[PDB]
Amino acid sequence: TNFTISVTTEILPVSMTKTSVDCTMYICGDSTECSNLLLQYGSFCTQLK
Amino acid sequence: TSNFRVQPTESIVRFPNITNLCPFDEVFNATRFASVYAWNRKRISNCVAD
Repeated sequence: TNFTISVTTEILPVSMTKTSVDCTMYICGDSTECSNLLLQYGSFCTQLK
Repeated sequence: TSNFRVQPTESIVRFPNITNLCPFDEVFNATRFASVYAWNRKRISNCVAD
């Protein structure tokens, strides 16, 4: 015989902060030997990027 | 396409003072020295060498 109007909340996530990691900086920076050792691994950095 | 990394233009180094003044002039310049059979053993420690 009677009706009650009530409101409910519902929170859904949408998107997170976009991340871009610096690959050769994070592996080891400021070294020519690092470049010579990372360029012979094929593609383990471009795929991640 | 790449990353922008500015490189340092030069490199500096810092270190503590050369303390305790390691005695090298008393051994290398002495008025009297010992004998070849009775040589005196001198040890320098607890000081950074120059």
